[PDB]
Order: sequence, then structure tokens, then C-alpha cells
Amino acid sequence: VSSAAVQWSWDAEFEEVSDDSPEFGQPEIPVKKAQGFVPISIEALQDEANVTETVALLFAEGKDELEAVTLTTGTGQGNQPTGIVTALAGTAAEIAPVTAETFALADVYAVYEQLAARHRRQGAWLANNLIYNKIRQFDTQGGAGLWTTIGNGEPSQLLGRPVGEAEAMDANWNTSASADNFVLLYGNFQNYVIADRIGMTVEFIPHLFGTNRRPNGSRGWFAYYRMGADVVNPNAFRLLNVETAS
Amino acid sequence: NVTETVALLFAEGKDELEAVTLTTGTGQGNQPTGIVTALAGTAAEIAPVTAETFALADVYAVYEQLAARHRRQGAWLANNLIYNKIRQFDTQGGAGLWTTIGNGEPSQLLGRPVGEAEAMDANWNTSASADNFVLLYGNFQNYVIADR
Amino acid sequence: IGMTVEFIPHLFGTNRRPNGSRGWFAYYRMGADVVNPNAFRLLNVETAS
Amino acid sequence: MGLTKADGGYLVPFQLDPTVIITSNGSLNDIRRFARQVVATGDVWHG
Amino acid sequence: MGLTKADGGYLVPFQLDPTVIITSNGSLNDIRRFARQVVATGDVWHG
Repeated sequence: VSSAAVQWSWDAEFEEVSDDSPEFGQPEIPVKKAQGFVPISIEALQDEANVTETVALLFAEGKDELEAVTLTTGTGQGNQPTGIVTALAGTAAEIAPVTAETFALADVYAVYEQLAARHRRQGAWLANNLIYNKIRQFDTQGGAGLWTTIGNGEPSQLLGRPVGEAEAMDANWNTSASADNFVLLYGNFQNYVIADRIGMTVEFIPHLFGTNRRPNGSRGWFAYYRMGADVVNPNAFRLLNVETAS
Repeated sequence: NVTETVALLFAEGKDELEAVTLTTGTGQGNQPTGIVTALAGTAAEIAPVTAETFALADVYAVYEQLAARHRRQGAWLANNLIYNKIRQFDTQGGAGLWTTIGNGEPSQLLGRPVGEAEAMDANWNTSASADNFVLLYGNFQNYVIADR
Repeated sequence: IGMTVEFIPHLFGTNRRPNGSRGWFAYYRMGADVVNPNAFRLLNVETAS
Repeated sequence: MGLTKADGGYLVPFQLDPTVIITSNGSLNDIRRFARQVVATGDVWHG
Repeated sequence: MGLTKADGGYLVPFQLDPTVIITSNGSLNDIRRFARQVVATGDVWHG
């Protein structure tokens, strides 16, 4: 359940008040399901040695990749959950750069400042590594924009706020052919909810079948996963979009 | 739990209205008078060094033009965007180095306490108003809040 | 045999690949008839059309 | 027999979090920290 | 601000009785009480 605040006003004497009943809303999160499958022949299972463990490792790698990419950008439509960037796109959370097709120092300050001060205090950064390196390259004379020095790791704090890393966001606004590139994101992350239902489970199918419903000499491996996520308040973020002359 | 919820909503609404009214109250009709409209068009208004440009010299001027009896006891007031534009003045690491990127907001500016006001004007470029009152400094003992 | 219920752990689809489904199978065997039809006197009320 | 409402879907519980989520920006002013507060009796205050 | 969902109606909990209500007539017969019951060990019972 979400809602808003009562709307007061300055009224003169002997004045009838206004109806100030706030409105209510109900954010809801559907729970989706992921799947995978690896069929195997009998001879392969008997001859090739130590295959079950390798298949388990491959299943884990695939699950982690899918889960990370979907959390970053999930279309929300169809069978997919909603990623943060997809949810924020088009909404008033979007910002335009000061100069078109350019990433300058002032853009960081803009993304940090246009956000409401109630949320600014407990927000966090999230972007790709390319963008962080672009930020680190800003300073030349050792002035205010001196985040850290070459010969050192990646800093743990920006503007006194935590920093995060995500590969699956856009990196280059010129190489790609997409018109818009969401490169930087800052906001209060308590407004992104993840619903966890059950972890990865692997089941062993002893016998598969053919067209005529008689065995064809193969076995399987079934794995599935359930999860769901969305955004309850999209005004708590200030995603930045460098839209290019597409 | 309707009662507690609506009491919370009342508290939030009152707090939000009071802040903006004290920041920029029109002072006519049914509204109290905000500091910005009180100090508008009077002797307190200063024009920048050059048109449509805000540099370190303007901050020094706004601090220095005051009488000494008022300078030695006073505080600042501005929107967060203005403090950030101050922070972007230094490029060569000289005397404009308020603080380095990666740290939080400072607490003093020229030895004086500094405060934040959200409802005050923010950007003079994207906004369509002819005038933009952006920075304030003075002895706030001369602003009176009379509560009944 | 009496009522027996079996649990099928996996069902398959069109391409002979799982669709994530499970089932319950139940079957029951019985047969019946009369031996000597001279021990009964069933009554029917004949209605003309 | 799946998750559709008619085909056994009425059996799932309904889960709701009672806490409300305030979606109002609000405002933060520190004028009251630096200003002067004087209690008034009546309609106007003169000096 | 009443019982419509958009006007605070989303705030009321959800009541449900988990038990199912069987809407089938069924049928009552007493043959098994009177009939002679023999266990069959195969396919056909001969007498």
C-alpha cells in the first residue's frame, strides 16, 4: 500500500474548507519462473566420465548470468520480471545531459541534486565500470574533481555515498546504434523490491521418449527458479539518459 | 489503523506547507511573508559582477558588502544546487577548493554556518522566471516568526 | 484391487520435453453379475406411449 | 489445473504488507533553526 | 474516503474460509451390505 500527504492551505476567516482526502494505491509484484534443460544420451552418460558435476556447474553459471541480467534490465512484459532501468525509463526520473551527446562533471552533480532531499541522504550509486573510469579521467590539474590517483583501486565512495557495479547497463553512447543510453543511476534503493520464492532445484529425468511414445535411449536434467521484482515508487531515482542523434 | 495513518499524513502535510510558506510566502491575501519576497526589490538585492554569470567573486561580494555588526553573526541559505555550483568553481586546486569529490557536504563556508532550503530557486537557465534569487546571507535574528 | 493413487513426477509436452507439470493417477478393478435370476421379483410399471 | 482463478487458483492465500509507502517529496527548511521565535497574544505583534 | 478501493478500500484486510464446500449430490446405496463378496484371484470368476 502506498499513499500521499494531506494538502493544507491558507484560508481566510469564515471560509469553508476543502476536501483533502488523500488517494491510495496498491503496488503489486507478480512472481515469475525460469527454466532450463540438458538432454543426454545413454552412451555419453556411460562413457564420458564426471559429467553430472560439470553439468551442475554449467547450470549454476547460466542461472547467475540470467538472474543478474534480468535484474538490471527486464522488460516486465510477457514472462519477464521488471528491471530497474526498464521501470524507470520514460518516467519523470529521466534526466537529459547539460550538453547533448557528452558526459561532463556537471552531470554527476545534476543527477545527485535534482533528487528530493528526503531520499538523497540514503541513496547509492550504480553504473558500469566504463562510466566510473570516465569519471576518474575528469581531473587534470588536481582540483576538486580529484576522486583518486592512478595506481590505485576503485574508490569506495562518491560524494560520501556508496558505489555499486553492474555490467549489464549501457556503456558507450557512440558505438551502439541505440538512440538512448542509460549510463548512470542514483537513488534510494529501498524502493526496489525483490520477491524470492524458491532457489534453483535440479531434478533427474530417467527416461525420455520419441515421436511414437516409446523410449529412445536418453536422459535429462531439469532445473527451475522462481523470483519477481518491481519498483514501488519511481520518484526516488534520477536515472540519466544521454540520447544521441540516431 | 486509519487514525494513526491519517495523523501521520496530517503531520507531513503541515510540515510541507509551513516550509514553503516561510521560504517564499507572498505576504498578501491569506499568506504570511517569506524572506525572499520580503528582501525583494529592497536595498538588500545585489546584481552579479557580469550578466547571467555566477562566480566566486559574487560569493565574496555577498559576504563582504554587509556591515561588520551583522557579518560576525550570520548564516547562509540556498538550494543544494547552488552549493554544488560553488563546489565546481575550483579546477586548478587553488583557493576555491571547498572540498574534493568523494566526500559529503561541508558544514562551514567562510567560517559561517550553512543551511539548506529546498523551496528556494534552483536554476536560472532552465527556469522561465525573469528573476532568480539564489543566494542569501545575513543576521537571521532580524527575521521574526510569530506563532500563536 | 482397491483404490490406488500414483504420483507421476513429470509430464511431457508436444516436443517430448517437459512443460513443468505433475499428475495423480488412480485406478480400480471390479466386476459383478447375478448367479440365479429366479431369486428376485423386480417390478416395472408399464406405461403406454 | 493451474494458477488461473477458476482452476484451483482460489486456494492461494492473499499476501499484503500493511505498512503504507509515502510518495510525497516533502520539503526541508532550516529557517526555524536560525530565525527568531516570539510568542504572540492576539492578532498582531508590534515593536 | 470510504470503502472504495481507491479511497482507502485497499487498506481493509482480506477474509477467507479455507475449507472447501462440496457441491456434489453423491449417491447412497446399500448393495455392498447385502451382496455376496468374493475375492477374485485373476481375470474371470467361474461358478
